[PDB]
Amino acid sequence: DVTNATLETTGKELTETYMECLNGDVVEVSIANEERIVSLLSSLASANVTLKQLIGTKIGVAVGQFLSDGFPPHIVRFSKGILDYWFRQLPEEVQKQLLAKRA
Repeated sequence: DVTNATLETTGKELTETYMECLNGDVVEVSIANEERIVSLLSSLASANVTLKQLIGTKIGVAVGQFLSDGFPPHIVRFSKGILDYWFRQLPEEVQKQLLAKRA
């Protein structure tokens, strides 16, 4: 049972770290940021986030940020896996468009 506060705190730090790896068009992920992204995502991968938390905290959008090609493949997969679990109660057609690797 994850809290709204923890989900919100994790969300901003993920978005802040995303902004640091965006140089405009180039994605540049340092070793330290790479480990921070995996650490933040890992902290959410076991969280049974409810649907009300998904919309309220926007944690799905924060994790969705890292579905972009510029980011490392294993991190893109990790983010897709976490969102796939959180969206597990939606039809496959809906999930496919939520999990689409973006640009």
